[PDB]
Amino acid sequence: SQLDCNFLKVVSSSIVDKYIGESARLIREMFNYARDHQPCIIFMDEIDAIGGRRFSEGTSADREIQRTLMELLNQMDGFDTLHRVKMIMATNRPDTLDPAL
Amino acid sequence: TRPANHRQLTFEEIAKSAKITVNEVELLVMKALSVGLVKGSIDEVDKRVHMTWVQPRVLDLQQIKGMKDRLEFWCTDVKSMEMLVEHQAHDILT
Amino acid sequence: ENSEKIKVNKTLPYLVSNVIELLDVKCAVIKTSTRQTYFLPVIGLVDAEKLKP
Amino acid sequence: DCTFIRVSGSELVQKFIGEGARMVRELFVMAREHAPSIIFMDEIDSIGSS
Amino acid sequence: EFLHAQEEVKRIQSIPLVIGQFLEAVDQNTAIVGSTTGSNYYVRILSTIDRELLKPNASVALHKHSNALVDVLPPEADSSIMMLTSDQKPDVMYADIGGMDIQKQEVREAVELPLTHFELYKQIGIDPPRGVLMYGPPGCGKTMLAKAVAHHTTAAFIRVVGSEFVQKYLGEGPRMVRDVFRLAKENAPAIIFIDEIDAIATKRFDAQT
Amino acid sequence: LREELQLLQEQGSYVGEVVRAMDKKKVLVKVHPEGKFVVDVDKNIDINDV
Amino acid sequence: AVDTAEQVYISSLALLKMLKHGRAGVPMEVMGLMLGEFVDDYTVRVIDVFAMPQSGTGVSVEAVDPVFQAKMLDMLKQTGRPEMVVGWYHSHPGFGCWLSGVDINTQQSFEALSERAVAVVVDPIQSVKGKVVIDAFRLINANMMVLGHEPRQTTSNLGHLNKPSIQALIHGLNRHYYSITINYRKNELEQKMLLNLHKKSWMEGLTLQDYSEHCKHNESVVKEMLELAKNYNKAVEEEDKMTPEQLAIKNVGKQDPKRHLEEHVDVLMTSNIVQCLAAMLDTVVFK
Amino acid sequence: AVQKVVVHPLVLLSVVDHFNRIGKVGNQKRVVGVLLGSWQKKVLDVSNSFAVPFDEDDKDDSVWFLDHDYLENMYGMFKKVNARERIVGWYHTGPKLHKNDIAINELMKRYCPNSVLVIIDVKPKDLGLPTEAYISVEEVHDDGTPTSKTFEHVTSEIGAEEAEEVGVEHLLRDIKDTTVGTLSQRITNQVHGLKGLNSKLLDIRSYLEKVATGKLPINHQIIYQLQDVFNLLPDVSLQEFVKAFYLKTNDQMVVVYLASLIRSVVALHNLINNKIANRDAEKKEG
Amino acid sequence: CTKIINADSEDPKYIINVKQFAKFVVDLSDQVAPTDIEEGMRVGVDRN
Amino acid sequence: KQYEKSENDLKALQSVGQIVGEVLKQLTEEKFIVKATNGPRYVVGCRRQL
Ligand SMILES: Nc1ncnc2c1ncn2[C@@H]1O[C@H](COP(=O)(O)OP(=O)(O)OP(=O)(O)O)[C@@H](O)[C@H]1O
Ligand SMILES: [Mg+2]
Ligand SMILES: [Zn+2]
Repeated sequence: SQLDCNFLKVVSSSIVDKYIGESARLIREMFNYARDHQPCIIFMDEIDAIGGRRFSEGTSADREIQRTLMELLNQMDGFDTLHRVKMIMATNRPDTLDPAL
Repeated sequence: TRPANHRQLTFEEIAKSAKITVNEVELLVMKALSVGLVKGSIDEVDKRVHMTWVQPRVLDLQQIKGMKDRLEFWCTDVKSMEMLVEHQAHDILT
Repeated sequence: ENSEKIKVNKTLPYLVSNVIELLDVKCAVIKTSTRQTYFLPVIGLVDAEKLKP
Repeated sequence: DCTFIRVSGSELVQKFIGEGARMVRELFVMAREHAPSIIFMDEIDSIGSS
Repeated sequence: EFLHAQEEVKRIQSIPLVIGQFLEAVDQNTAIVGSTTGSNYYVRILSTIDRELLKPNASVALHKHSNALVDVLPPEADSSIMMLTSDQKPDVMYADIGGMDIQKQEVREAVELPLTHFELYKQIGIDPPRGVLMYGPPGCGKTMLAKAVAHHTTAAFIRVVGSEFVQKYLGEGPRMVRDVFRLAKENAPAIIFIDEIDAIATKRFDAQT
Repeated sequence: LREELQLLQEQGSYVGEVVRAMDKKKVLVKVHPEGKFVVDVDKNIDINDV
Repeated sequence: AVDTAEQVYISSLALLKMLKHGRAGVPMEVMGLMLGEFVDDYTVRVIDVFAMPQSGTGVSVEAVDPVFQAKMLDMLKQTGRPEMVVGWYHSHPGFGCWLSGVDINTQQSFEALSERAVAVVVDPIQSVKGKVVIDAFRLINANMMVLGHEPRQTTSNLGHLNKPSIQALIHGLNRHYYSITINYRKNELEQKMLLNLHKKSWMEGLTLQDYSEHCKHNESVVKEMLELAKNYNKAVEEEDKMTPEQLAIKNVGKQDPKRHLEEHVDVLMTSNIVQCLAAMLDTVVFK
Repeated sequence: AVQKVVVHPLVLLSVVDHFNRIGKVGNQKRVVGVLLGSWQKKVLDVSNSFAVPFDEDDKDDSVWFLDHDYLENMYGMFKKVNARERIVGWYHTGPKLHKNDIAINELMKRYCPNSVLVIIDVKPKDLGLPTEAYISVEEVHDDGTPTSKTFEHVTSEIGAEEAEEVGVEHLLRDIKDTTVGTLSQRITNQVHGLKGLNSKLLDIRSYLEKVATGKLPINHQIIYQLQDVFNLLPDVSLQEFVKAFYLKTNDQMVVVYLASLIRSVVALHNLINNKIANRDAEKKEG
Repeated sequence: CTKIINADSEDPKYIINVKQFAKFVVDLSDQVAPTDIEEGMRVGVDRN
Repeated sequence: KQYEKSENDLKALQSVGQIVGEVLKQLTEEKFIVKATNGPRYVVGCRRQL
């Protein structure tokens, strides 16, 4: 509210579904919107849903989540400088998160 | 007076005609440049004043006569060496 | 005379379509039921505030 | 000194029902046209698994 | 009349051309082209275009009504459109990194050096190296070094993250891999930086899925 | 140049595929995105086109 | 007493009214009248064209407004010249020229009222480059089904001006209507005033475009002309008996030896002479 | 405040025919009609017109007839068939203009506030004159002068849109003043570009002949506005001298060694290619 | 031939789908009565 | 006030309607490559000052 701009709200559990190349596609779009409107605040509640940690085999579902994670993990510190954009991550759990996160 | 053949006026001619001293002619000519009745410039290694002048006035019909003769000399130089160009390159003009 | 002039140029048959969104810089983007998306800068014989997507 | 065909086989999946298969039929008739022929597969750990 | 002819030939092409793709060439000055309206055609082609740019495939320019070949587009002029030029570009320089003395030199041998001093490799006959893998614990200057190479390079640079070319439809992913390497081969000496690839890197023995 | 510029100013030809079609000076062509047509031949070619 | 190979004279002022009014309403098949004089049996002239207000029906007999007819004719009687209508026209954007089924009914209406009442079809969006797709036609009877339709006679100017085009003979050519030839009542004092007033430049004829971009362009050509000269070195010192009449024909590419040569030498010559010759004249003329 | 007017070439064209319409009864030597327009910006646009009955008497030159009712209805027609177009003014010909044009203009300024008039020149069509357009302002005259009207000038041009160049380029077909010119084309532009230089100058010759000789009353405005022209022409100097041969030589070098040599060697290549192909067909006839 | 979605009162303003081409708001021609143009009916439709 | 609404519609009646498309790339200083929403690709230009 204090000197506001286009604040976002992400529940971080509606962004997973069946098809494999969509959870990365939402994350790419939400950052392209943030580069559109130059002051911007990203808010993502409950990171622990897709935050996690990487491990050996989770064959069916877990490989989608880790690829979803690496898209998030490396578009907020990617090759492009994330400029004038701030991110608030909030989760009640975190004991297991990715150390890269 | 002189029709820009030698418009580089010397500072002493101003000090003679305006009968002002030597040190005041620079403030005098920067004034007339400031008002905008002249657009010249000032050199001081020779202390001579260059003049490019754009404030015209009435020119008293006996000097329309001399203005006519300038226009006719200007007229015949245009016409003559146009004919030299047309006669020289008549074969490729077509 | 203008109302008679508008009467002649407002003539059946009509294409139907669906207004996708509405802009102002009063402006509308329209997909026809020919599956073709058009733009118009000027809307016409309605009001923009009376319209909805 | 012969007609030689390079197929890195992953290029027959394209997007559609159908189309990814029918070009295989359209491949060997194109090899039948240049009737002495050798067709090459790259990396059958793709299509052809099990 | 010869100048009238060259003018009228010239001003048949400056027009809102439609774009189809070249399909097959029958003979001299006539060929088959298929439009991007669908509905494959068969038209005459010009005498202007050098015919060695119509190999089986090229995006081509077509008149609306007469529908003839008009011009050949430059190769892969779009495809995936990935050219990082001049905002966006690096916001970093080479000396900004502190202390990677061995490792700044080692990347420089494989990427920066053979572009400029290519004759040094030819003098020894080396075939200078082609690919490079960087690995370490996170936050140790990996992405930062890749930004610094993209500063002081004079090449066509293409960034890839290792996740956006696995996606929705069947066979869609590997076509994007085809789109990248054709775009680099069509362009100059070029650099492709694919960020973290352990998404698509794990060796599979068999997948019952 | 005049011979080019006049043949340029010409609506281009269609292409339709016939694997086989009937005889008696008329054949049966489906073109590209459309149905089938019973057409006529020109007189510089044969009925032996099949 | 039957038709011939006739002739249609349209004025220069008519043709500009035609394809401007067609270009104005490019989607919606504009409509207008054609006002001239039947001068003899087998020539006809038209001097003037005015348009029509457009109805919701389109090109038909109903778009002809009789109260707009007689009022427009009345105010041309006292100003300019009064004359008889000689036909009509309409615009067909999506295709070149042929009378449609609604076009053929309104032709029946005028040929019953008038003598022949020549129609005109104009495609504005096809008529772009240097040619105009305009054509004129005339409806033929079915009573001459046992006789020669297009009843033409003792002249040899029928095989000119068009062969009947395939896109137009697929419609009612040549068994519902026939084509008719068009040439232009073209005269002096209108030819020269349209020549000299559309393309002219008086004081531009001795300007300079001075030297910061002119002498820069003198670098812009020489540089690749150097490299193209090195390419000219390559083919000439090659000179091998590779059956050299075949070696010259298998590498036509609108390329080096003469094509991509002296063409540049011409442009370097014309630019620098006209520059320097105009420079010496301005020193001559102006003091 | 008008920058320039844009003459669409149907309007002049539709004046010349109307002069030819009345020419069978021609005793008026002037044609006055209504100039439709399309005002867009400080630059003006004209694309349509029509005529109107008008007469004028040589005696007393102030009894004249614009027809209002004919101007009402026929403009109501052209509005109905095309609501894009409106009036912007009027036209006449006969370049020695009658002084009645104050009265013609001040009448029909109640149709358009910033009314404008264009003079076409049907018979004088030879040297340098496409048209001419005036604008109407009224000061008193000057500081210590009586009242006056004083038509002022706005520069003019001939415009071009698509689907009239189509009508233009199809109607020339003879010489056309072909596209971007050769050596002969540019030199003729320097010839008749200069043949109008003294032509404008022979007019300003005759003006300060007949005003300074002593016939007509002198303007004062045009005199000193002519004076600064003569004190603005350049002269020759050493700075003009060493500079001119600095860049004439630089233009010359491109012509001399790069154009004359290479064109000769190409023609020298056509020597050997001819003489080989000549005698090798000669010695191999039998 | 087409189908009819619905109608209006005192004036036709009928809504009709080709459904292979677009859906149209059209009129009836003068040869019929507005009674038996009820909804969901095959009707004969002009080409222009 | 009612005549104001009529003259707005006389302005409103004369508009043409436009085609929605997206720019694929830029070729030269005036040549673009755009693509319609459902149709083909094209080569276009600007108006004056876009
Ligand atoms: N040697 C160094 N000098 C200056 N800054 C450094 C150095 N090493 C790391 N940093 C800082 O660490 C941050 C992370 O850099 P970088 O993203 O390259 O690390 P990383 O190993 O690529 O992380 P990840 O592998 O998770 O992407 C940079 O923003 C940079 O400011
Ligand atoms: Mg990183
Ligand atoms: Zn028609």
